[PDB]
Amino acid sequence: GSVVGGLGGYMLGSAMSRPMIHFGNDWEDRYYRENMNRYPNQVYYRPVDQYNNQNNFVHDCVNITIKQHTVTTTTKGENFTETDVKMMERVVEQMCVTQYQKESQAYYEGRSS
Repeated sequence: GSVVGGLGGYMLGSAMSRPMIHFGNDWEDRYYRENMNRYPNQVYYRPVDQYNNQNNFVHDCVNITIKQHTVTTTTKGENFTETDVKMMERVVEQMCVTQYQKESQAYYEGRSS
């Protein structure tokens, strides 16, 4: 007995490896490589055939992907900070953006949506 807050049938594409991110700080990439096993390897979005812009798509994808992890286990004792939210964001954004550039094509051969 635990319903969801009411997602509208967002779906999940693929799992892909760690994107080639470059922080220029040892402590930053060192936080990433540790928490490499904390963060998701996957991203959640509505279908490309119901979109018309990427900047909206990124915002919603980052929202929902983080939401479905943060505001899921926070209630079990998982509190994080901007450092964590920015680390996961940099991963979730880089995933979901590159994923949209891939998955749109696999969705869309003509649509013009």
